[PDB]
Amino acid sequence: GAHWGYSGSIGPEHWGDLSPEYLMCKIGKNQSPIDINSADAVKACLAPVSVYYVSDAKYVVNNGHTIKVVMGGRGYVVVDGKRFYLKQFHFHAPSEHTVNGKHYPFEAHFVHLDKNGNITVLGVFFKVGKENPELEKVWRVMPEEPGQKRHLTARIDPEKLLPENRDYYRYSGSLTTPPCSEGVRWIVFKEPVEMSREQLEKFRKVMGFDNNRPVQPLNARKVMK
Amino acid sequence: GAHWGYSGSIGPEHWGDLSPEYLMCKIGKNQSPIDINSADAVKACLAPVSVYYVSDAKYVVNNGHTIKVVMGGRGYVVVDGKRFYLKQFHFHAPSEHTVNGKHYPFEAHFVHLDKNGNITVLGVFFKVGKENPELEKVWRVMPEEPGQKRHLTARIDPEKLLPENRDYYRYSGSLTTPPCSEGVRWIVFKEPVEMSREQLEKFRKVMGFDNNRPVQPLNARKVMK
Amino acid sequence: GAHWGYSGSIGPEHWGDLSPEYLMCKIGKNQSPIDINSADAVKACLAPVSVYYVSDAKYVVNNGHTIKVVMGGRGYVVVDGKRFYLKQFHFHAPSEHTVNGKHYPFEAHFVHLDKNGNITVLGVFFKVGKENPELEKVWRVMPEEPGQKRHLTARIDPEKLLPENRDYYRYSGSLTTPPCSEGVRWIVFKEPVEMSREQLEKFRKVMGFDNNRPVQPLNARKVMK
Amino acid sequence: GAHWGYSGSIGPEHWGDLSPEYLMCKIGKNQSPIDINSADAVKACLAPVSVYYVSDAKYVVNNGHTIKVVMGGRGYVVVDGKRFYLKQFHFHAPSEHTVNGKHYPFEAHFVHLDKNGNITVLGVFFKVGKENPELEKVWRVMPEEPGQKRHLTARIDPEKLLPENRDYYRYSGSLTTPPCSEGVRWIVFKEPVEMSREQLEKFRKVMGFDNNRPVQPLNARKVMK
Ligand SMILES: CC(=O)Nc1nnc(S(N)(=O)=O)s1
Ligand SMILES: CC(=O)Nc1nnc(S(N)(=O)=O)s1
Ligand SMILES: CC(=O)Nc1nnc(S(N)(=O)=O)s1
Ligand SMILES: CC(=O)Nc1nnc(S(N)(=O)=O)s1
Ligand SMILES: [Cl-]
Ligand SMILES: [Cl-]
Ligand SMILES: [Cl-]
Ligand SMILES: [Cl-]
Ligand SMILES: [Cl-]
Ligand SMILES: [Cl-]
Ligand SMILES: [Cl-]
Ligand SMILES: [Cl-]
Ligand SMILES: [Zn+2]
Ligand SMILES: [Zn+2]
Ligand SMILES: [Zn+2]
Ligand SMILES: [Zn+2]
Repeated sequence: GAHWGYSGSIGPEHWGDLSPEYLMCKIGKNQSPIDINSADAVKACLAPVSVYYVSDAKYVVNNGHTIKVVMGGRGYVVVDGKRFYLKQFHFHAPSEHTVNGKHYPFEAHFVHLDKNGNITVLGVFFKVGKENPELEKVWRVMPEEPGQKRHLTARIDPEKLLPENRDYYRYSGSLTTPPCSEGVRWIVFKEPVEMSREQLEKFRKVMGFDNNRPVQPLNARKVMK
Repeated sequence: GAHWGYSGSIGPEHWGDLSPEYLMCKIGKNQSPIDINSADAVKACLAPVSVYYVSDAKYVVNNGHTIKVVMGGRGYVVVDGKRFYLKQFHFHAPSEHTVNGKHYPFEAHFVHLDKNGNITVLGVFFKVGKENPELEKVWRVMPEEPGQKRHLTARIDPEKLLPENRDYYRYSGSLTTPPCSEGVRWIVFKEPVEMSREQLEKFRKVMGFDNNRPVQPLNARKVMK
Repeated sequence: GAHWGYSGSIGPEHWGDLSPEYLMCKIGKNQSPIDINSADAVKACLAPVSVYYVSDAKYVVNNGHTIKVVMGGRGYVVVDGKRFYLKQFHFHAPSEHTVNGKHYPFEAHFVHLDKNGNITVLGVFFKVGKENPELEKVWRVMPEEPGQKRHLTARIDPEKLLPENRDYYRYSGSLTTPPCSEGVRWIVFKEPVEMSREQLEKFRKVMGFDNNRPVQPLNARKVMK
Repeated sequence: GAHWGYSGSIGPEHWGDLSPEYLMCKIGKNQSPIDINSADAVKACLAPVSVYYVSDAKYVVNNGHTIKVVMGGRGYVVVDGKRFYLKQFHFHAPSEHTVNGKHYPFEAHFVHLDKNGNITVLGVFFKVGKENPELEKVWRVMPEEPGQKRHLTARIDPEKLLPENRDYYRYSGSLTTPPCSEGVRWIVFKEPVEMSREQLEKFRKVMGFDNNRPVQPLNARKVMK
């Protein structure tokens, strides 16, 4: 795939024109992220998303578009009665999803694959408040330059990054970076978690730019709540 | 666009290869029709779909892939608080959608567009029982050869083709013929209506072939019920 | 308690005056049975009612107000996460509950107690159709006179009397015979099962009178569906 | 009816013994208030409760068991498609209802009657925060002694006491003071509003005692959410 970014000639509005591989950015009708209007969402009998994570975080990488924690892939969540294995988690500032037209300052994405390669992403909003103890373990060894990897000696428990309340919005969408492939299950937790002002500012300093894709039209979709 | 059909080298498994315009048949992850597994569908607080149809049928046409009644476009349904205007209705045998893995013998589609060109299709299943009086009005003047159009001798009341019970399944999908464009709202009524064996046989005889696209994978979607 | 019946001076409209013990018949605001208006019922995320019955039917008794099959009490259903043990099942003609103002010709009640004596009744509607094979085992030895008991040599499987579809209406109500105690959980299956005309007529012949309490006002209650 | 209170020999555990008129306190199985366990509540397709209140407050009264604002009865809410007219509102500290086993410091009740005398009570929880401007209008003229009534100097807009978010819990229950009559519709708003510590302390000082009835067992009921 061709080089892409968050501004200039290779920014989100141009992604669909950068490569034939990125065509869904241009033609897709089921794209992510979205604004979640809570009144427009349909109240629904959604199943609990059960979490069976393990502490198998291997390293943290700065890949030039996010900070990503890479996992061994043994932990999983249960969605639609199937195991989706946690491969990695990573971060955006400001939030990619909005709620009633408003951003949160930060959003984490936990990226899972089932045995057939189907993708489920769990989304967690963060607000500025108390220092997040689990996040601090990652932040302490944040790779400051693109291309850098840092081994984790501290034991990261990814379950501790999720909100205590597990209510969520669900919809069918896409990856938020090229090639923006569709057929992705989105589980967006309603309750935000806290990070310190200092934690937010370090991420923003290291990144050096905002890394959220603009919200995309719902089209025929409904969000369930 | 390129010629297509329901069998052989131009059949549904090949549509995505017949024309670059038909790419979504090949790469789409939100395609129609689908199997509706009722246990897998999510019980949800779905709004009533209000129907405000008018008797403005213009003609009936045999277009080589279905029998279609063309409307004036003044009647409408309300979905997501918006007016979707009835442009035409047409027929498939056997059914395109299945329920718990089983076909109905016949399925009608009512095709609507809102003021911005967004598409909603209402689907009505038919089972063999008593002769359908409203269907008979169209069947009496059925154009027997592809390319033929006939004037309607009786007044068509399209709402009389809908089931009395208005409970429905809803999902986001596509058109079921090339180019199989996505972003289509599907409203599939749960209760079937009746047609006579003779009515079904006249349709199958005039058509000369099955005209249902095979069901497509749900992928990330849920059906609401 | 005082003598009561289904007609005359001791009939349902007088039950509240027959004994101080029967006061809830007169003053209760949460009485059973009720008319279930399906449009007025609230669509709700009701849990499956899991059935763990055993074949421990002991005898059938004609107690002068119904025909009742008495169980050993080992089988149970799960409601609100608790085990409610099946103590007995018995019958009414015509139905006690109505649906949209209409009776079924027959209704069975499966009466359960949890470990603290809380009552749950499962209601099954019957319509006239094919002979019911499981019911026939009981009907073959139906005690014809009040006061008579008949031992069951045939092995009754009460699960086979429930509908195959397990969707239900739920509401909070009362026993339908004096003392009409409240705090009773009602689970009324939506789908009826069949019995033969002959089976219905034998029950009605043996009883000699209709044994349904008139429907009672919903008052502050909602039915969930 | 017999004299009753919130403590000692005339307290809530004894109400059912103080008068034959108070029998439901003792024998009722659908009593209020209750603990609302949010996980045990059933997610349901509840209709919005529309509010059409008017500024028709007549006076405020200290009646020896609460502070009550008496209304003209022209304002109303719509529940089950019917108009329930606002007759009065009053206050309890600590809260009568609990949520997940915890009290709020304060609870308001808006008491409504339909044209046939059926009762609906709307409940609003308060937490300590900023001074409540609408509450202050009443608090400024609070009658300090039982039996005293005061005219209202400012115009009372009762809708301004309701939370902005109108999501609610619903159940069927009773009045929370003798005779504790059943058949009462309860609408308990999920979102609390704020009052100052000083506002709460003035209420507790004037009252001289806690005025909440203990929570009552749910028995057969479910709470909808
Ligand atoms: C390799 C990989 O994981 N790609 C992703 N692209 N976007 C993602 S997101 N922001 O939708 O979670 S994950
Ligand atoms: C011109 C037009 O309406 N095209 C359609 N193609 N498929 C349709 S369907 N079967 O999805 O309703 S409508
Ligand atoms: C002893 C016993 O079971 N009493 C009952 N009275 N009414 C019942 S019913 N019709 O409500 O199931 S059960
Ligand atoms: C006269 C009158 O309204 N009596 C009430 N008793 N309890 C009520 S409450 N706390 O249930 O709202 S209202
Ligand atoms: Cl990523
Ligand atoms: Cl480390
Ligand atoms: Cl068509
Ligand atoms: Cl019409
Ligand atoms: Cl009985
Ligand atoms: Cl036998
Ligand atoms: Cl009061
Ligand atoms: Cl007001
Ligand atoms: Zn992401
Ligand atoms: Zn069609
Ligand atoms: Zn019974
Ligand atoms: Zn009160």
